[PDB]
Amino acid sequence: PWADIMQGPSESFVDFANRLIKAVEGSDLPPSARAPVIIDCFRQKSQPDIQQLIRTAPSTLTTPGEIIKYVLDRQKTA
Amino acid sequence: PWADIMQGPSESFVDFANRLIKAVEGSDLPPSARAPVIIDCFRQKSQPDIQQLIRTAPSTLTTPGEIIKYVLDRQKTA
Amino acid sequence: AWTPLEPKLITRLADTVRTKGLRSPITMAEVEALMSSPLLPHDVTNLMRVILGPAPYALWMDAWGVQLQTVIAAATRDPRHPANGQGRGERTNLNRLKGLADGMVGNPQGQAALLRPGELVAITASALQAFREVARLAE
Amino acid sequence: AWTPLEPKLITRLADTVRTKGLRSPITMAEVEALMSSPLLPHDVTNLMRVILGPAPYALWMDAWGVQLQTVIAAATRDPRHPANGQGRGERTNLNRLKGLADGMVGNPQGQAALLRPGELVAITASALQAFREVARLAEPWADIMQGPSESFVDFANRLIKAVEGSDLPPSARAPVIIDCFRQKSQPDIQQLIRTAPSTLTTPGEIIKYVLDRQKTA
Amino acid sequence: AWTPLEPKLITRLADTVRTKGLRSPITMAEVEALMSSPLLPHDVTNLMRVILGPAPYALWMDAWGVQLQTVIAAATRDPRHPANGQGRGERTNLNRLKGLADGMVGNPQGQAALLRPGELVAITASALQAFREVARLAE
Amino acid sequence: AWTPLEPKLITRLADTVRTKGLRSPITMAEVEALMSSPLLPHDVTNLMRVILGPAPYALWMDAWGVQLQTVIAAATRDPRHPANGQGRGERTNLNRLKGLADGMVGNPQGQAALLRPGELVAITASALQAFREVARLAEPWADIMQGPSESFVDFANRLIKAVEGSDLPPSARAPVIIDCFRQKSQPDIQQLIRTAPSTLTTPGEIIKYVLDRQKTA
Amino acid sequence: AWTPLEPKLITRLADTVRTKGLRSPITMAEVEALMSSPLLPHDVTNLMRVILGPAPYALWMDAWGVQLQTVIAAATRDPRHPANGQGRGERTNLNRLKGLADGMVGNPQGQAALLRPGELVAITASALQAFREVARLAE
Amino acid sequence: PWADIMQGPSESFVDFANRLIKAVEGSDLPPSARAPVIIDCFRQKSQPDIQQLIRTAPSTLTTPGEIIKYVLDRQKTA
Amino acid sequence: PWADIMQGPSESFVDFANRLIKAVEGSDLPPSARAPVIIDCFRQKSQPDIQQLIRTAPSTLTTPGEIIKYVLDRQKTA
Amino acid sequence: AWTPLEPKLITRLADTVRTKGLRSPITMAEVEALMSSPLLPHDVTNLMRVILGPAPYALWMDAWGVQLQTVIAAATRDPRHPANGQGRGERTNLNRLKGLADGMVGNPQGQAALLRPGELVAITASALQAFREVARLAE
Repeated sequence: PWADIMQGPSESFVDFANRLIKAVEGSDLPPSARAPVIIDCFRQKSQPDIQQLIRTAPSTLTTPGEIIKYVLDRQKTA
Repeated sequence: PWADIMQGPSESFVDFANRLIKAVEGSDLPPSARAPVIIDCFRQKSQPDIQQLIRTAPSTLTTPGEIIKYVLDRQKTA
Repeated sequence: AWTPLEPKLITRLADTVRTKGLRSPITMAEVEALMSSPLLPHDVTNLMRVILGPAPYALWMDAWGVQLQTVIAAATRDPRHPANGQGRGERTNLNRLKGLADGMVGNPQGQAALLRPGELVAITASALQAFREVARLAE
Repeated sequence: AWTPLEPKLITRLADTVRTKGLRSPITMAEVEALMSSPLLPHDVTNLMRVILGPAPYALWMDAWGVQLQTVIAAATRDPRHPANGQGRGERTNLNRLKGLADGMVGNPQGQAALLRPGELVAITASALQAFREVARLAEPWADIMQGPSESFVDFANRLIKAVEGSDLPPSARAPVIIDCFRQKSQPDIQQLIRTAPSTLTTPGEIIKYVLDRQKTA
Repeated sequence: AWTPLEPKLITRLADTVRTKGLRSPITMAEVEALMSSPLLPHDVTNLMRVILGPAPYALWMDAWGVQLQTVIAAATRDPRHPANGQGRGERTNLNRLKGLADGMVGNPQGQAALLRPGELVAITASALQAFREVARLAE
Repeated sequence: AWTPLEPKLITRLADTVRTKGLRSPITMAEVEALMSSPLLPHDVTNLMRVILGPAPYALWMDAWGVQLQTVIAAATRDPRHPANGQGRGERTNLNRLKGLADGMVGNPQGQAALLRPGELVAITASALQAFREVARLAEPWADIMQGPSESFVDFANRLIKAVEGSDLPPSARAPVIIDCFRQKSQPDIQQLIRTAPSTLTTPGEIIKYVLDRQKTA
Repeated sequence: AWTPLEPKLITRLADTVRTKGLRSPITMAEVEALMSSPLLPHDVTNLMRVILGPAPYALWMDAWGVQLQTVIAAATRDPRHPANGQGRGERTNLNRLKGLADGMVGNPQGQAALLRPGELVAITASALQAFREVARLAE
Repeated sequence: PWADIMQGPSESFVDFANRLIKAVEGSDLPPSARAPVIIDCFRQKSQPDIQQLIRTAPSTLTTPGEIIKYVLDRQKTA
Repeated sequence: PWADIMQGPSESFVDFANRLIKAVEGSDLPPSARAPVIIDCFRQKSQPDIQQLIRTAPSTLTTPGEIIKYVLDRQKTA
Repeated sequence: AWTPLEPKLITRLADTVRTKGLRSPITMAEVEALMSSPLLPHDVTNLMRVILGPAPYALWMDAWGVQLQTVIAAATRDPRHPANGQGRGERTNLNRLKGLADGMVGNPQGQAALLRPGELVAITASALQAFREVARLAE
């Protein structure tokens, strides 16, 4: 179930994005509703450090690929 | 007095913008000096979280309405 | 002939926006009610000046301009716009939509004289969409 | 006539990407191999759908679009593009490159019918460059030190790997590798390189010199 | 037309180099096998990038450059090189041998277009000798 | 007619070299100042004899000879050198450049008589380049870390100093400074730079960003 | 003919910057004093190299580049720039402003030869504004 | 006296070279005998680490400047 | 036997060169194969100090006499 | 007519070199003694073959060649060399000095026939200087 996917405390972001995109594209949603759902799940899941990282984006991110690129650039190396 | 207006620690941004625009437009400034003053007061008042949010704007904001829209988009939901 | 909206209705709508907010369905219904007859740019501009605060009014001016620009792009993409005419001399500029054209600045009577009904309904729909955007943005 | 790529080769390439990763030179060689004949947008799209995960696939779609847009800018900057024609009626739109044009959406046969060979090779080169970008993006040289017990060839291997697989320009790798050999590589080898009667101006020469005169232990 | 080497053969050769080493006669035989047809600079460069580690790859780049320079000295010492031509306009520069010349950088198709068969066999023999040197040097 | 340089200016320049060193930008500016008018070999030779110590003077003689030899190679490679003439009888030998030719040894008046203005400016530029080489030679960036208690502007100053006063090419300093800001500069600032919503592509921009968002303490 | 600035004045200005700082009005007055005659890119570059530390010098190079780019945008926005000419062959590129053009790199004499007085005064004003920005930024 | 000059255990090489060249050029030797004496004093003074560094020179150094350059290149940083 | 000749730990280099050249010239090799063999025996015999001394030769030594001269110049006096 | 040196004197000189060494003043005096009459290349070559060991003999061949080359450079720098003649047909090549010219290889009689006395004294002085160099180099 896509709506139950959370980014674990120790999980990296690319694994979380892979799992989420997999569960959203392999589901019962229409094809035209996958990108907005993936974006809004990146924003509300993806534990509050990345949540604030996406929130304070000086540019407007309108695509899952752009969000992934931005987060991978500005992520907290740890 | 417009130059004494600060965004309180607990005040929202739309209330601060309303108060500031009110005090600037209902003052003794010429009509052609209100927009630059409102912008530069958004930048220097509006406590340092929003200050840094406006500073790191990938686009150049040249209007109080555009600054308000940008800040409302990327503000820290709390 | 131009007839202004009742200040009683405008006061009631302003208090509705003040208590219920911008996004409540009752507020949008009231706005749709006061957005029934095609309004002149003067009417909608003063209405939003009265019912909205300063910062929402700035946001609404921005959004209204953007929506009117989209309308004018669609108009130059189709010469059969109810605001346009058949010849090139009836093409509608943004100065005529925002009420900035010659013979219209500050004068609602002249505004009502030169404007087309298609112009009025396009301006009205644009203002309604801009209000929706700003309401979704403010809260 | 359109012929699909073998699912056996695609399965082997997918497992290669799964075990070796996106950035290994063997993986890039395999991709270059399966990128030999000019592919139709359908082929490359399905190939990247199968071999890449969901998030790398999104990144790759983005990068492919950007590279195709650069190609179309160069095409409108030169009417002699092998994808273009001489008249204005042969100008190639991005709907025709991404396979979105009329008579192409979802149909590989019609795609192969209307597309030009120059179009195919441009799409293919764009997809290869996008794959390179995403591979460099999906997965630090200045933090590499030679351990107290580590040999010198292992340290050199690790350092050259991290420097060549990084964001430096190609013309800045050799000087950085040399200056990292000189300042890292614990003070015995530091003094060994410092007191070199000859001037060493290449990482290979430094490696050879150090391997010759190293303290056998 | 350029055809790439099979990644299956390259993977098998890489594992051979990984288990047997660089200097075993079986490894040199396998390299001679995959060095049968004249390869373009792109092919040999990617092959050595994949089968060799980082430090042996640096050593091999050095040795390949030195051997190609010896070849170019012999070429300027004899205008009848199978890479050269009769006139001075066909003289082969190191940018054309290393694949750095115009129309070749990063493009294997254009590479295969402009290169001569004598150029290809000279590059291939140079790369083989450089591999032998590096293998004798690494262990 | 030959006029000597003021011993007062020479004494001030010698004390400048004594206190600031050979490589300070103020010292190079002062040398450029006293290198304004084209000097005769006698002038430059005595100047370097006075301002430089014995060992730097030996190094400078070597470097000056090498640079003059490069100049003479370029001169025999082009008969239109401002030191050369059109016929072969005006070709300039190194004895004429170093002041060793006939009628010049030890005599500055005869020197000024026979020398060309192009000869003088070539000698002067050669001497300046030789001084630069010796200064860079007479007196490590990859070992610089930001101390636990050190501020960021001090660390940036130290790092930029050590990177610009090193053996790197000019086109490799900015990327190295950036990548050293990112990997040095203890993990608080490392994470501050990592989580930059904008892409910082210049040391000045990185410094400005860090100074804005730094943890006041 | 190019004449260098006195190292005595430069030493005094450097010590002024060292004791008073970058932002004191006396320091800005001294800089305006040494910024009186139009300087060549070589002069200003060496001056800022000597008086400023490493990090302020990096900041100043950045700011100077940005201000020169604004100047070149204004120059392409007006063909009557005192640095420009009337025809298109006198358009001034940033390589000519920063001293990077052909015949100027490292040579102040050739620099002074090819540069225009309008070029010199524009470079000087740009450098002064950049110094002001960096001084306001450093402290 | 030039023939009594030794490189101290803690002294750098450029200071030793400066002192030696000073004492040799400011002495009673003929001008044509200074360079060979400076070279042979670099070789026999200049404590045995630099002595061995000069001894094992793959090239032949025939000038004090060349010896100084070589030693400065290959010296033991400490 | 020439291929069994090593430079002893205490032996000087001229004695080793004499012994090696004697054994190589008084052997069954062709006359055109003596110089390369003598050179390659200087390089691989002649205990690792002189081996490294010959290896790090800035010039290319292509004759036994030149190698002998170079080694005698730059040898470690002991 | 060529007369060989006494093997008794050569044996005594060889034992002198064996006991006293190459650099003793008595050894140099003895060499000067046996270097009194101008010797043919054959004589000096065999003398150095007998008195010197293998490695000093190689060094001496090198040094003798270098000194003879300096002599031939001075000879082409002055057409009045006692080895040269006035016309260009008497110019002395190194094959004639080292005894490698035609009619001289291995034959001392023909050597003595074609050689000039200036040639002989130049060869002798060159050999003496080469012996001095090698003696200073060996120990």
